[PDB]
Amino acid sequence: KYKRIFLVVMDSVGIGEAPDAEQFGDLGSDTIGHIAEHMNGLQMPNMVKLGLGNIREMKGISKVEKPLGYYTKMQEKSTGKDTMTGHWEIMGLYIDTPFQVFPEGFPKELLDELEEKTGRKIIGNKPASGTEILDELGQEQMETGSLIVYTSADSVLQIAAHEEVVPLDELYKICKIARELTLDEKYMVGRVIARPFVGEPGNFTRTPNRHDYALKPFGRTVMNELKDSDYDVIAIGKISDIYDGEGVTESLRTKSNMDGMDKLVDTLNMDFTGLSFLNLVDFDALFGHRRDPQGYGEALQEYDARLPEVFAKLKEDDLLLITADHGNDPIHPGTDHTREYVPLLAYSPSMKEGGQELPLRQTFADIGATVAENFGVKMPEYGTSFLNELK
Ligand SMILES: [Mn+2]
Ligand SMILES: [Mn+2]
Repeated sequence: KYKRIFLVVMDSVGIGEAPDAEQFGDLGSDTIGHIAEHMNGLQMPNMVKLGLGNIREMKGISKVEKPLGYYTKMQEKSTGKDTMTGHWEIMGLYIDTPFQVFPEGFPKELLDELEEKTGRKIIGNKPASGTEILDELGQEQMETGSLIVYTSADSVLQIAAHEEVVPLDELYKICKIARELTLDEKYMVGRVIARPFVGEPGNFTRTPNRHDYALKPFGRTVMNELKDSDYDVIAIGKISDIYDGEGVTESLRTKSNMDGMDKLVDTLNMDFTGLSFLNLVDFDALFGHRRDPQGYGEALQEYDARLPEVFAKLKEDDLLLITADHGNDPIHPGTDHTREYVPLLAYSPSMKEGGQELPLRQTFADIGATVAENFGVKMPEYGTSFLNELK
């Protein structure tokens, strides 16, 4: 049916609280809706043309009589609302065990065991930017040989040490220890990150010697199946990292949302057969977690303005899928993601009559099931394809 599928995850761009939002303390959450209200009307005319307002009408986002493609929202079935859970579900899995975040730092039980296994004390133990934590604790780390352990708003455990105090190979081994300790549901972290730095007090800089220790998806994904069947799987942005490279044939790293759209355009220009899969992370990383609705709105408007060029490049046998992985409502309390429905837009220029409303997707895995059916690869255990509906 389709030679190429272009899948775009607008990271954290949720479309209103899910039925189980209360389980997470996420009642009232509405990412796009609250941004629209803050912007006094979001300017997203191209998403509107695709049918975004037909899913839900929000300030500045109204329904259209003839949407370019098909539209609906998706409900998350997996236990957690983190990025890995969302993406793993999108590609055909079901994840019972959520990844955890640590707004007050890591539990004493974990750090005590890390201290025992490394013969070093742990300092910091809080959310912080790389720069902030080095300014505060970099000197102490140097003087003592303690390990700086910190986190972000996401499911990460970061370990900073001066390269002349803890040599790279030693820091990597420490991170591997930390990775094994954090394969535990009491404190399951998405990735352990080595954060080596150099310099002197008041002038510390992190080195390009960072290493990541991620968990692989809890199952063979639709990406695995595509790769194993000799299809192209082109990962753009954080996609390769999120899946620990599983099922990825080529990875295109990006530096911003606009760079991600440039790479999407690059893949439109490529002759491939299979999947081009983009994550636009700025929404989540720069605006959602920082609870910055203005910046979030601006980012959404910048993204929307790039879309007509994508529309112009799509072929008759190309499918464009636009969705999200969870919410991250920039006016919600705290710094965590929000449990929300995610929008789904499915567009191909071969839809000569435009689109219609699809039935609500009961799991994100419906995307994976649709991709798998299209390319004739092994169907995921979870998910219901909407491929036949796109006609
Ligand atoms: Mn995410
Ligand atoms: Mn996040």
